[PDB]
Amino acid sequence: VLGNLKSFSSNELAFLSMLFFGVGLYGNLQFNYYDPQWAKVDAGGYFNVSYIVESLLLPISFFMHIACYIQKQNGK
Amino acid sequence: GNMTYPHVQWLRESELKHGRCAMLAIVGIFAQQSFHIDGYPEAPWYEALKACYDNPAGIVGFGIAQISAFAMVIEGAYFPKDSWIGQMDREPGDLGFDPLKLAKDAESMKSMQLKELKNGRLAMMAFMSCVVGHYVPGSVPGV
Amino acid sequence: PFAGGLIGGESAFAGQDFNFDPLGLATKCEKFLPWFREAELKHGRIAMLAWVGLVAPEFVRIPGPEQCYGAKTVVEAHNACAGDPYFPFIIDATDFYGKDGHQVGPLFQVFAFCGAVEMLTTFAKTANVSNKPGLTLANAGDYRLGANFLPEDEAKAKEMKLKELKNGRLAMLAFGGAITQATLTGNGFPWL
Amino acid sequence: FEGELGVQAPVGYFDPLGLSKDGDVETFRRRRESELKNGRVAMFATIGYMVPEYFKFPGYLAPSASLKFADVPNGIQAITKVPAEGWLQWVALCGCYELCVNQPVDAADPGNYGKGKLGYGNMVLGITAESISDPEARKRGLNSELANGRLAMMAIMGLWVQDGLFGTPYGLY
Ligand SMILES: CC(=O)O[C@H]1CC(C)(C)C(=C=C/C(C)=C/C=C/C(C)=C/C=C/C=C(C)/C=C/C=C(C)/C=C/[C@@]23O[C@]2(C)C[C@@H](O)CC3(C)C)[C@](C)(O)C1
Ligand code: KC2
Ligand SMILES: CC1=C(C#C/C(C)=C/C=C/C(C)=C/C=C/C=C(C)/C=C/C=C(C)/C=C/[C@@]23O[C@]2(C)C[C@@H](O)CC3(C)C)C(C)(C)C[C@H](O)C1
Ligand SMILES: CC1=C(C#C/C(C)=C/C=C/C(C)=C/C=C/C=C(C)/C=C/C=C(C)/C=C/[C@@]23O[C@]2(C)C[C@@H](O)CC3(C)C)C(C)(C)C[C@H](O)C1
Ligand SMILES: CC1=C(C#C/C(C)=C/C=C/C(C)=C/C=C/C=C(C)/C=C/C=C(C)/C=C/[C@@]23O[C@]2(C)C[C@@H](O)CC3(C)C)C(C)(C)C[C@H](O)C1
Repeated sequence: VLGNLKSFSSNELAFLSMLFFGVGLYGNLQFNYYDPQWAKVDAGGYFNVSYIVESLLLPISFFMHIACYIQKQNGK
Repeated sequence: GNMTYPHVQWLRESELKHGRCAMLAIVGIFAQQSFHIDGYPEAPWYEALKACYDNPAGIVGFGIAQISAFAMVIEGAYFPKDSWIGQMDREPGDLGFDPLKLAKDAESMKSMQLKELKNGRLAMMAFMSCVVGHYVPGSVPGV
Repeated sequence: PFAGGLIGGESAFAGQDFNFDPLGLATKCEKFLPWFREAELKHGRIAMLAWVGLVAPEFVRIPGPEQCYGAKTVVEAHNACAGDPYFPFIIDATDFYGKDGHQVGPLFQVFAFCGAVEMLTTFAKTANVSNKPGLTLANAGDYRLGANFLPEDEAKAKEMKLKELKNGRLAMLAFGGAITQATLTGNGFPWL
Repeated sequence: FEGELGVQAPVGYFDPLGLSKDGDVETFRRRRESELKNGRVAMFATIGYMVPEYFKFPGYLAPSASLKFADVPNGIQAITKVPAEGWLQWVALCGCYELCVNQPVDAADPGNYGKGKLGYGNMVLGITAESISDPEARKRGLNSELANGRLAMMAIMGLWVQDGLFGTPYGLY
């Protein structure tokens, strides 16, 4: 059910999910509230490319946890 | 035919969680009124978390990150699996957190469980009284 | 075996297999091993070319348009030759001959030819319906270009493939170091 | 657990509080694993206290904030100066090396993850370490590991106390 991640161990899946969750949450909060980019972009500057790529990791982190649970529940 | 309403196992698990959280929360309200920690924003007990959320800078952001991470890790590690159906392997609220091994015997365990439940209910009522008294000034005399 | 019996995982010392897969990527994604080998060899080839391309311009420069061929160093050579288009890989339509200075340069020509070659060789070998075995472990990185030169003996062919792989890896690392050092110090060949 | 590793000439079993009197093998195994991890981290912390005093890395610790490695001072004072992002990423690396690439090969002996002598199996990616064949060599090396871990555990506490007493980690000198 995990497709290409079926060979990943539960431990490394857990670590990846946790790391992605942390990085994505940091990026989302920084982009939205604590380091807003709308004013800079309106002024004319470019976004902080780090925040956009980082923020995608949160849903990836979610699905990586469901994969970690599935792998752990399967004895891997 | 769908288990919409939780088992008494889940109810007891939630009751113990609330009792422990409120037992911490009441003393936290009093000790936040009394003492304070440098580096954290000054605010009443009913706005401290919002202030910390709004002004993460210095150490408050790292501290609240630590607290949230610890809470989430504990909740994930000790999720009451199947307690909603009553088919939970462990006893409700038995996280195994007994560093000092104060209570080990069955009789002592039962007496301490009753004492913990009573104090947790009292703390829950006290915390609800605090919140309701603050948000409706005349509802509670003390607040 | 290890990594589907692909070559290149053998240590210099006889009897010990280096088998360098710290992350276990071969086992994690075995179905992509031919693609990994193709990518490794392609990176090695581009890098072996690119290191000599970092060295030679210092010794000699062809007298093309001075907008790029007058570049001070290899670090600025890419920016000079890529031009200043309104979008990275967009040709200027109103000003085709680059009178306004917003036209892609010779790097666009070489990029287009590289894309044609890629679509006609790698994608052709991998995705074509009329090539069903397609890209496999045995033929990964093999486009039959010059295969008539390699020694007939299978052991010598394996040794030559290993030499190609090792030189390509060394060139990858060397080009990375050379370009980074060039950016940092902006000096000649010794720091490229 | 007297015959286990960790008893030498200066003191014997040395369990005044008798925390191991109950003779619980699982509890002793957890205690020894935690002892080894604490000692290793303490040795790392002692070296990390010692080196910044003389040599500081070049470059920017946090280029966004223009924070250079020379700007931040070594010691407990570095907790506030080093960004919370840096601390979280250090935690992330440690979690990677605790969950993924450090796995207990044998539950009977704790603190051993098959990294070989002086934990050299993690020196560089892509190598596998081997345990010392000689039983005497294994015992001596493990005893030295434990003793140095204890010494570093005490020394790091001493250096924290010195950093508290004087703003700089070595104010007295
Ligand atoms: C049998 C049973 O089951 O019970 C137990 C068994 C067992 C195994 C023991 C358990 C455990 C674990 C325990 C008890 C672990 C305890 C750990 C402690 C007490 C750590 C203290 C750290 C203090 C620090 C860093 C102080 C640092 C102080 C600093 C940096 C001070 C610094 C300055 O003061 C200095 C030096 C001068 C001042 O002027 C300035 C400042 C900065 C304040 C169990 C399992 O849980 C239960
Ligand atoms: C994190 C950093 C770290 C530090 C700072 C550190 C320092 C010292 C010192 C310093 C005074 C000594 C003398 C010492 C000695 C030995 N270390 Mg050690 N070590 C670290 C890490 C690891 C890991 C991960 C492992 C390990 C091991 C061994 C073995 C066993 C070899 C064998 O099995 O033959 C011996 C003899 C392996 C093991 O089994 O330990 C029970 C093992 O997995 N170490 N180690
Ligand atoms: C609302 C209000 C009022 C009120 C009120 C009332 C009735 C308040 C009641 C409060 C109450 C009943 C508060 C209990 C706290 C318990 C705590 C903190 C326990 C922590 C315990 C902890 C953190 C740990 C315990 C451990 O045992 C564990 C779990 C395992 C062992 O191995 C180790 C140790 C020993 C550490 C006024 C004043 C009457 C009027 C005014 O209007 C305002
Ligand atoms: C495997 C192995 C080992 C190893 C290893 C390690 C540490 C390997 C590290 C490898 C590493 C770190 C490799 C970096 C490459 C960087 C590259 C290619 C950068 C290119 C950058 C380029 C081409 C940039 C170009 C430009 O920016 C320029 C210059 C100017 C701009 O106007 C234009 C553009 C943008 C085009 C051990 C540890 C020794 C163990 C064992 O023994 C063997
Ligand atoms: C031949 C062959 C092999 C090989 C090999 C070999 C020889 C591999 C060699 C690898 C090698 C040599 C890897 C270097 C990495 C260097 C790094 C990461 C440097 C970072 C440097 C950084 C991040 C610097 C940053 C700074 O400059 C910044 C940006 C600002 C300045 O103020 C100063 C500082 C420092 C702060 C195998 C694999 C063994 C077998 C295979 O079959 C084929």
